[PDB]
Amino acid sequence: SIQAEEWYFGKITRRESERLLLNAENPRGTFLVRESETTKGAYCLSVSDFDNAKGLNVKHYKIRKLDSGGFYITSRTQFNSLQQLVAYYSKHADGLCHRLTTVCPT
Ligand SMILES: O=C(O)[C@@H](c1ccccc1)S(=O)(=O)O
Repeated sequence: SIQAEEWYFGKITRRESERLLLNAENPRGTFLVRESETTKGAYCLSVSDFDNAKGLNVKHYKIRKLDSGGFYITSRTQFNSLQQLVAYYSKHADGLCHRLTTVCPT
């Protein structure tokens, strides 16, 4: 049950995810998973980042889910569940702006 996950914010917009993530108290990797605004069957991983050039900022990554079962941001790296995907990216930055750290406070 992905709806049961505390990091799943459901039906919130890209702008709302940015409002939540752009809080100065959020360290790099603060994140949430929400519905994609324009891709049916897809989710979006929103993550906070911070650097001396941009300061506090937010990146969004589309998560695809196959009818064949797999979940992925890049098709070369798939998972059997969204929970497994989140756990993997909490340990590996790979192409993300930062590894996933803490769930975005509301
Ligand atoms: O449509 C989407 O899933 C989202 C998205 C994610 C990354 C890039 C473009 C669009 S959005 O919900 O932020 O627009």
